[PDB]
Amino acid sequence: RPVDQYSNQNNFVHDCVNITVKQHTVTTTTKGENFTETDIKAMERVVEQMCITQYQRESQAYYQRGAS
Repeated sequence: RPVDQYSNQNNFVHDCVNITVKQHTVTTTTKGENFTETDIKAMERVVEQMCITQYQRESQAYYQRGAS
């Protein structure tokens, strides 16, 4: 089952949330390059949930532990 997104949870959070931080910061940089730790910390909050949401999505996808 390719839902290892839950299985590797701790490593997933570190790695995925980082790359999603990159994602969100990138878009928020191209929005006119403003962001600022205010926006960026706020970004990372949504970002950790961004990858964690997708990780919940994986678990629900197979219904490994599930997610609802």
